[PDB]
Amino acid sequence: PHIFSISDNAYQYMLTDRENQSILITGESGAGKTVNTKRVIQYFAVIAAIGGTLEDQIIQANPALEAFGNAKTVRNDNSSRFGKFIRIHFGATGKLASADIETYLLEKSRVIFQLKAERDYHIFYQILSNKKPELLDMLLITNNPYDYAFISQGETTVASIDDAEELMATDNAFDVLGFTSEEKNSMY
Amino acid sequence: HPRVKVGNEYVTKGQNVQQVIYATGALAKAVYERMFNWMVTRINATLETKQPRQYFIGVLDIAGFEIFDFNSFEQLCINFTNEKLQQFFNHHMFVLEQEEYKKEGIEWTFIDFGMDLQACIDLIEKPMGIMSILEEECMFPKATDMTFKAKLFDNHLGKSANFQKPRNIKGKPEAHFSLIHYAGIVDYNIIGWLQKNKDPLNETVVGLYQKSSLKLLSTLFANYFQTVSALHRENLNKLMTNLRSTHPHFVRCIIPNETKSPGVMDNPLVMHQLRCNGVLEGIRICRKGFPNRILYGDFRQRYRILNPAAIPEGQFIDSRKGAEKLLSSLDIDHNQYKFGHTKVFFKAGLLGLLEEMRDERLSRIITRIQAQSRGVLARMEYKKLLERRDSLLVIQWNIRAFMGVKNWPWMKLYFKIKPLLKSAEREKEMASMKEEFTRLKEALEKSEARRKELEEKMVSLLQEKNDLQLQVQAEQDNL
Amino acid sequence: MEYKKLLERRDSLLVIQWNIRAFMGVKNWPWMKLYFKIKPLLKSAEREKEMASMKEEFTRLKEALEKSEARRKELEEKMVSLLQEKNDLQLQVQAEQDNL
Amino acid sequence: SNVFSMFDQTQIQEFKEAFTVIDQNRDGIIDKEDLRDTFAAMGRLNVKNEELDAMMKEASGPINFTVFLTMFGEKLKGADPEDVITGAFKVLDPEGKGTIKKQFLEELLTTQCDRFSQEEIKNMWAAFPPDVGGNVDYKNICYVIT
Amino acid sequence: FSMFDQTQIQEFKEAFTVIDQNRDGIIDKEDLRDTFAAMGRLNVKNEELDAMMKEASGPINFTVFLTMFGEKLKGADPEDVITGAFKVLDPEGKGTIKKQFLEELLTTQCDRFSQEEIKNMWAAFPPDVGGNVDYKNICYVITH
Amino acid sequence: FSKEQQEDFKEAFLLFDRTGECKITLSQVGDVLRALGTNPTNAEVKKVLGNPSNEEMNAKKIEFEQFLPMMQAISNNKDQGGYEDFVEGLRVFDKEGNGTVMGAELRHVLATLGEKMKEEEVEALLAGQEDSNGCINYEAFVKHIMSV
Ligand SMILES: Nc1ncnc2c1ncn2[C@@H]1O[C@H](COP(=O)(O)OP(=O)(O)O)[C@@H](O)[C@H]1O
Ligand SMILES: CC(C)n1c(=O)cc(N[C@@H](C)c2ccccc2)[nH]c1=O
Ligand SMILES: [Mg+2]
Ligand SMILES: [Mg+2]
Ligand SMILES: [Mg+2]
Repeated sequence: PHIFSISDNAYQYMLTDRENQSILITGESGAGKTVNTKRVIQYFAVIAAIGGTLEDQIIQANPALEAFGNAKTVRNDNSSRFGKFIRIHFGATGKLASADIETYLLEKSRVIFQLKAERDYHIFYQILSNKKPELLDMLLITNNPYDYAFISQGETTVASIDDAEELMATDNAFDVLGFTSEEKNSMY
Repeated sequence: HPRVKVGNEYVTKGQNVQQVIYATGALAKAVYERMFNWMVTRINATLETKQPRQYFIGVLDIAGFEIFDFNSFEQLCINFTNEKLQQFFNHHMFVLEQEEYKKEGIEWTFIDFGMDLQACIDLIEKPMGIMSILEEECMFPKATDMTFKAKLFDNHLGKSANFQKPRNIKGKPEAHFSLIHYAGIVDYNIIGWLQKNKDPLNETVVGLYQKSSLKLLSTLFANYFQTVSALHRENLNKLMTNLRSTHPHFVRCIIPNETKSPGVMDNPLVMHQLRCNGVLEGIRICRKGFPNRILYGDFRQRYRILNPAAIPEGQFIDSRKGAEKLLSSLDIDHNQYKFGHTKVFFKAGLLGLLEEMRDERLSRIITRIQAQSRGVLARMEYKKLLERRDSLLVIQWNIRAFMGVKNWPWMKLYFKIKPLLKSAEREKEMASMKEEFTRLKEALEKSEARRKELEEKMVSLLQEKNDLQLQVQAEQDNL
Repeated sequence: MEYKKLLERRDSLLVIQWNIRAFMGVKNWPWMKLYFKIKPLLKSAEREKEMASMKEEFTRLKEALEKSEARRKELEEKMVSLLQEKNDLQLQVQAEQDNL
Repeated sequence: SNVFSMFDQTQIQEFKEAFTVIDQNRDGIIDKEDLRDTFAAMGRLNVKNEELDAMMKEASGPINFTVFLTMFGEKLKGADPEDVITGAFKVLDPEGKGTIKKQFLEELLTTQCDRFSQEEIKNMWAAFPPDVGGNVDYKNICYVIT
Repeated sequence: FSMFDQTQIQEFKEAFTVIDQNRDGIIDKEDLRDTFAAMGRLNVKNEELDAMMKEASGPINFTVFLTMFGEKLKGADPEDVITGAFKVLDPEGKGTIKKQFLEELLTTQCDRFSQEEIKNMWAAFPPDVGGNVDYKNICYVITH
Repeated sequence: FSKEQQEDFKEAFLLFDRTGECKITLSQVGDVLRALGTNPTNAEVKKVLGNPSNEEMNAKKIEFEQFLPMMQAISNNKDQGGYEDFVEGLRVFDKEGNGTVMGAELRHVLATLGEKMKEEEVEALLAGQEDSNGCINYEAFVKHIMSV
């Protein structure tokens, strides 16, 4: 038993019945739905990798949306705050063809308000806690998170996240997804 | 001083310090949320290698269930959106699968697993649900969170099995309600919800955003009844309608323990999760039911290989009657299969046994066939390596000729005169003539084929597009 | 813009002047003056006429074929996108019935 | 210098056939009596001593095979413009009429290109007498250049 | 003669008949002087022109011309087949492989010649930014 | 300027002179110096000439050797405006603030309000540069006209 067995089963029923399939990852928060999704996507990515631009893009489409989507909560250090549905499209020859990300609602309220023991969205602190001064000064923001009232309330340092690298990761996720530098800078 | 319209002229209203703070919050939220949805729309604008599509596999992670000590509008949205996905599990495994058995006329008795929560999704989704209230209430400029709380309690208390009054044992009884989403309690704080649902933006300020020098901020606000509740709802209803056109496999991820202690596994939390995910019922129905069915035409043709004397080629064979003879010939336990109108039915023991017998019978025949295919693949590829070796050989020979010629003093005649001479005048002419005529023939036939087929397909789809467009017009009229 | 357009156009006019100057240069009497102007020569006039006629046909069709191939691709791309839109619209009519 | 024109342009080695395969002796050279078949190649004119003056002016007679071929390579230089000329005419007038007046361009190039004298303007007027249409046909000109 | 394609034989006949500038039927020093001055450039003033006669002193006919070129033609093959062979050799069929792949394979698979001649040609251009062996240019530089 | 600069300046006059060697265009020469060097206000050209008559502007042709110093003098008037200086200009005509200028009032401004311009040039300079709504991306128009 493994999640990779379910992904292979869905690819087999696809090729045999000639019908669309789905893999419906579910549970409580903190169980692994985002990582299992990243693994199912890794399944199709590496399967098409032995037999790539879309292959990589579908994997990175999770963490780039996570860094904006997601905030450390009391229930998980990396709990996402938006619903996502992916379609992975395959051609007749069974190779990877296209993908389609539909997202249902971002927790927009979090951007200005956090309870004790929970962060604002990770993009905020990882731009503040920064290895790159240029991001810190182009925003002309202070390196200390605490003075900005809306993000600073709640809790802003976490036991398990290297925000310097999570910033590096989100930067790389937009690099591979091909967001232009002007778009990436404008959204920061 | 936001500008509001009164007739054709705009009037100016002075804002309070608290309400300008709230408006700056709303501007921060709506710029963030639009920036996120635009980032998704740009992801969906890449992720497209423009290749023709025939099958998709939809992978869903639509929320973690969550309890915090403080839950708000999106903690309702996230818990609800998962709630629908688990009710989809209930419907697919226990309704959709079990109804098919009775429809096919199998001697099967429908068993009620009792796993249903459709009352609580209807509690949210229905035009009388919580999200329906928050959308009907947020239109009124004179609405307030406290009356929203009154009407919200009045409509559901004593009318929904999942809606109950809160206890507020930990205090804070200012304005609370609790909703028992599938995986347990979640308590909610009603404060601020209406402003969050409407998200009213100061129209002068967004009009200035539209007017911004920053191309993104204009693109975000270009083209700024349709509340956040309603838009989310319609996306999630699209989700289920898009998903019912797929064959689903479910994955139940279980949290073991609160404290992140790895390798530790708290039995009460995991077992309660298996209880709420209804997994033991999925075991019961997979063991008792029939996990796999194949169309008579597809399987008779696929596994006739098990006994070609039962299904001889050329001779007429009925798929149902042939399937009856073949399966009787396998000598398997006759209680492990059933006959449907258009699908054959197998237990999991028989399915697995037929699967393996098909794999072995195919292995004995097709491995011989594959041995021949490996024969032809290796032979042809290594012949290509022999041809590429031969080309390498004539390359190194001509390179040796090339050195022999340029070091040769006579090369002055050889190099310059032959481009001038008749061979470059005529052999190149013949080469271009045959190249052009061959490309002419192939390009002409391929383009005519494609156009003739594709124009009639396009017009057929465009007519269907206009018919459904008229249907949409009828919808927009009724709405 | 005016300056550059005038210079390039007058330079082309200088090429046109070289063309006519060349003809007066050619109004000298060589053996070729008789044979080139009138058409009796087989390989030079006839085979170049074959080169020009065949190339004329090939290149005209080359254009037609490349633009046609593109137009067929464009329709394919339109049918692929319409196929997605027709399926999403089929789902959307069920969604709209739910709106009703 | 003069031998380089034969090397720069192309479609000229083919003209050597207009020597090689129109020669009456098929031996390799223009003899002092090839005029006998030039009169037949034209058809409407006959023997004249001026053809001998041609044979003496254009060539030294049978001494060197290449001097005939390089004389034709000397004439070759004209072939370069047709690549540019079509564009030059489209940029001159893109609408299509191309009604460039004869006495208009006759006074244009004198002002635009170099200083044309009486023998040069004699050659320019002889190049195209003003037709009753009053415009130089760009197509007739290109076919003339052809 | 069976080794030669008749095209090259006729081309050798065309070259031999055009090279005999004085209708000599044979080649001499003065013919070489006019050939180099007309075909080449004034830089041919070097004594090396006298060394060219040392290679084949005395009159030589088309038969010996063909036999001398034929033995000199060892390792040479008709261009049309070499074009086809190069198009088959390329995996992509269009001249875009990198030099390091081809030089490693040619030296490994057969006939370990000196590496330096193939390396100097293929590294005459940087293989990381210009490694594309556009074989038409290679075959023509060998010949045309 | 370099001695090789004046030669290529000279042949501009040599193409524009329709005379075989006594013309340079008193009415059109300053207009061409914009292309070879920097561009002045025409009034400054008139001030270096010393305010001649309009009939002089239509009938007179001047002598080139006296004009070589004029090349430098017309080049001399520094404090020409920069990119930001120009881009803040058309914003005062922009009554929207978003970065577009409607061509119905843009051509009006360029024709009616500043120095005189030959109107056909005003028609053809913006031709092809418009958008479908009938406006101009003037920060592009300025970075167009400053560069090329
Ligand atoms: N199977 C697993 N292997 C490794 N880490 C896991 C696994 N499941 C969950 N985690 C960890 O638990 C946290 C939550 O995982 P995630 O996939 O984000 O689930 P959720 O989205 O429900 O929070 C992360 O820190 C992740 O590394
Ligand atoms: C109706 C549903 C539960 N179902 C089946 O009951 C059987 C399916 N497929 C058969 C044909 C199969 C068996 C083994 C490998 C591939 C496909 N698909 C299915 O989707
Ligand atoms: Mg998650
Ligand atoms: Mg003769
Ligand atoms: Mg000799």
